[PDB]
Amino acid sequence: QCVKLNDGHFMPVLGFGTYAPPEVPRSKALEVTKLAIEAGFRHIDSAHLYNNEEQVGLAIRSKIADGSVKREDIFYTSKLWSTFHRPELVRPALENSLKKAQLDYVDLYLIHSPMSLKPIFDIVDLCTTWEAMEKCKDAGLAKSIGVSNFNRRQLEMILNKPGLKYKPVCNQVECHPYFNRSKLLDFCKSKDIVLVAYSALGSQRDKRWVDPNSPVLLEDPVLCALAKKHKRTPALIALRYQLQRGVVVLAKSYNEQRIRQNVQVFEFQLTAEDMKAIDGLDRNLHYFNSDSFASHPNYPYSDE
Ligand SMILES: NC(=O)c1ccc[n+]([C@@H]2O[C@H](COP(=O)([O-])OP(=O)(O)OC[C@H]3O[C@@H](n4cnc5c(N)ncnc54)[C@H](OP(=O)(O)O)[C@@H]3O)[C@@H](O)[C@H]2O)c1
Ligand SMILES: COc1ccc2cc([C@H](C)C(=O)O)ccc2c1
Repeated sequence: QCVKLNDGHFMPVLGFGTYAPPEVPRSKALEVTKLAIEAGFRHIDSAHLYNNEEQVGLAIRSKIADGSVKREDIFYTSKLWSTFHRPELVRPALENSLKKAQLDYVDLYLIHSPMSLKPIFDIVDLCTTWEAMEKCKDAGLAKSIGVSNFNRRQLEMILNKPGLKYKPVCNQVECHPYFNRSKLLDFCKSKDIVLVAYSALGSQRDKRWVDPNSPVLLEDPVLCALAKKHKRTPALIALRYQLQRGVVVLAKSYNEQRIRQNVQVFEFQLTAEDMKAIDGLDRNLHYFNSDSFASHPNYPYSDE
């Protein structure tokens, strides 16, 4: 199923995460995205940063051409990188992403991060950035627009902005049972903004940002015990948890069996006591925990 965004477009509640580290050959993105779509994923999440938009766009285009899906059946997201926050760079950045994927529009374009970087931090009025995002929606380059990695104060800046034309439709943020973002989620619901969860499975645990001493979400004993009870897997439990919270949930896998397993999130339900047990895991643990972000004046996790 899908969720009605606050601008009237619709978003599939489960999305495919397409990020892979640079040691994974770029042709895997084409292959796995084709698998995702065959498996039943209709929401595909990419970004300028992932250096995979040609491959992902080709995968979407390949599945339109062969007859499996229609463009308007696919919800494709891309993201504005933090070196392009200056308002005059926004539209050309988006048009670059589209030429790379060879598509006419993105369903969703997001400000990837509030932590501006020089075109080595930058200072930019993100309200100016949002104005340019708005014009990309008027132009039809993006059906919807939203933000990513914003905390409550940052989201409030946009929402309170003088003569705002469009609210962000979503805020895509790290969100999983160790960092469930309850309060931020409550804020979003009260504003008709969708929370989209990334690293819903614990992240890829990339050395560049994630301490390998951190606990592995999918080895959690409460997730394991729910997986045993439901006869599913800890991944499916963590994904189903989010849908029942009203959170749209991304799942990255580059494995043919796991990609298919993840669509089974629609085949079962957790009870109220399951949801409470999982809610009890929250431990203010964000996996991305890096000097590269932490020392930024607009670091989202300062207000915690
Ligand atoms: N906006 C942002 O700044 C931001 C930040 C991070 C991520 N994202 C987006 O969100 C996407 C997903 O999050 P992520 O990349 O952090 O990874 P994730 O969805 O948390 O997944 C982490 C690991 O779980 C494994 N997995 C998938 N299904 C599984 C299953 N059924 N059982 C066991 N393991 C399973 C995958 O490994 P295998 O490939 O070996 O299956 C994956 O590497 C990203 O790809 C990207 O699209 C955005
Ligand atoms: C909290 O500010 C962040 C945190 C994590 C991030 C992760 C990523 C990766 C490359 C991603 O998958 O998008 C990018 C930007 C991010 C900004």
